[PDB]
Amino acid sequence: YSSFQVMYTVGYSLSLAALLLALAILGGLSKLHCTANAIHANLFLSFVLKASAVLFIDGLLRTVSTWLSDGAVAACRVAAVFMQYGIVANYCWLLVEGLYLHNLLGLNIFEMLRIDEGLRLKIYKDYYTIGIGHLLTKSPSLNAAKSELDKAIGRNTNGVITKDEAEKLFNQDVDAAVRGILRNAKLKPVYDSLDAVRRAALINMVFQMGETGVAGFTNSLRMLQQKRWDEAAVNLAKSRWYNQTPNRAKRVITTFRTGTWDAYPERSFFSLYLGIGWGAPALFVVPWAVVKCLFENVQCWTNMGFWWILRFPVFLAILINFFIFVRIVQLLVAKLRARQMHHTDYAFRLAKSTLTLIPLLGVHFVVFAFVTDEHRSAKLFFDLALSSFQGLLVAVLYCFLNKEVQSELRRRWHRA
Ligand SMILES: COc1ccc2cc(-c3cc(-c4cc(Cl)cc(Cl)c4)nn3[C@@H](C)c3ccc(C(=O)NCCC(=O)O)cc3)ccc2c1
Ligand SMILES: CCCCCCCC/C=C\CCCCCCCC(=O)O
Ligand SMILES: CCCCCCCC/C=C\CCCCCCCC(=O)O
Ligand SMILES: CCCCCCCC/C=C\CCCCCCCC(=O)O
Repeated sequence: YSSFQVMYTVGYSLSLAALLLALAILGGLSKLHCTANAIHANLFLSFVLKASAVLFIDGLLRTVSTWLSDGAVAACRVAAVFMQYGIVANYCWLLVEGLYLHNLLGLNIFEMLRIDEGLRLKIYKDYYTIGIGHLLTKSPSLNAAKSELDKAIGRNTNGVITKDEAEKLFNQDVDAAVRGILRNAKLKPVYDSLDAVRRAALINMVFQMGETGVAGFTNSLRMLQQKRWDEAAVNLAKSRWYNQTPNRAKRVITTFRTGTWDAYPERSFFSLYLGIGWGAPALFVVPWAVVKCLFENVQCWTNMGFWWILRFPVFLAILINFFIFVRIVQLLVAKLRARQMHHTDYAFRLAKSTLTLIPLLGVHFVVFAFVTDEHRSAKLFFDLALSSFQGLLVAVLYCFLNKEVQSELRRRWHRA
């Protein structure tokens, strides 16, 4: 146990140093402020909580529990709760990581317009409109709109259509928008000198206000053509288009400003991530801390530390992760086959870390769960020794090896 104690001490302390360093890096570099890095930071924090609790409990008990004093039992129990909380939070944030990557892979111009326009199988005022944001006519007459709809679909729809017909209209409208940009003299050079995400951001506006409607922001076009994203964002915020549809304009403007899909899907969607990563563990850990304090309030509530009963929420988090994992793979090979992306892409590089971490941590937890119930000490010491380094592994995979992080570090180094 002496060697085992030394090994997990080195593992958790090294993990803690690396995690605090990674947190200082993500927090201190403003250009790295994306949703993915906020998720990584919260994951880092959960491991920081775990490692801090482990090192503290270890200092209090192994540097016994039958005769602990009033302050000792208190600090020890608080540390035990924080340890359990950190352990469940690890897997819940790995789950959030899988969710974010999965949603990121599904994002494109199609999904973006699909979020900003929705899908209405019946005609509605936006001007009469149906399907996914498809204009019918600006004429007040309802029959005049229904006529254009029935003519466009080639049948008596009576103002009601199917989803297949709607998306069929959708693909055409996207094609027409892109051709409208390419034919335009004042829009094409701007579109050519743009990354795929911002190109989609321009196509959004063309899909909403037509070709000439976006052509009318030439003073705002030259700015993003000059890569002055900030002032372009401000001037776009000043525009009448912002006053008419602020909620959509914010997402598009931030898509121009950040060059990321972070605006999508929706604002405060991150609160769900917070609820899963921090709240969900609280839902299971708090009541069981209550049961511990009420009925098993002995020693330090000290399975090698982790509470037995808490397996199952983690199991749940792992189970869901499995289905996410599979889906992600299916998207990846799809995007690679269609050449919609390649290995230098951010989604792929994120997948390199997340798709290793999910099976690694999941299989490790399942193995731990089976071994702890065998009533085996060798397998426990080995797996826990290696598991102590997991915070270091996460910090390395999500931060230190990250291309944007290293690029920013090289840039700040080169500026000097
Ligand atoms: C697309 O699907 C997937 C899924 C899993 C994948 C897993 C690996 C892989 C190969 C190896 C390995 C290990 C040894 Cl000892 C020797 C040799 Cl020769 C190779 N490690 N790993 C993992 C451990 C890994 C390595 C780097 C990064 C990274 O660089 N992240 C940061 C990227 C960034 O942000 O720029 C993240 C994981 C590679 C592609 C993958 C692709
Ligand atoms: C018990 C301690 C652990 C619980 C602490 C939880 C408190 C919230 C912590 C971090 C909040 C992170 C919010 C960051 C928003 C960034 C959004 C973005 O960049 O897209
Ligand atoms: C300081 C870097 C910036 C990031 C801030 C993250 C918030 C820090 C949260 C907890 C810090 C505790 C780490 C030290 C624990 C030591 C445990 C021990 O000495 O036994
Ligand atoms: C007792 C509760 C058990 C819960 C089990 C959960 C099983 C399903 C969990 C996650 C499923 C997510 C699959 C994502 C498919 C998205 C489709 C797409 O990518 O377009």
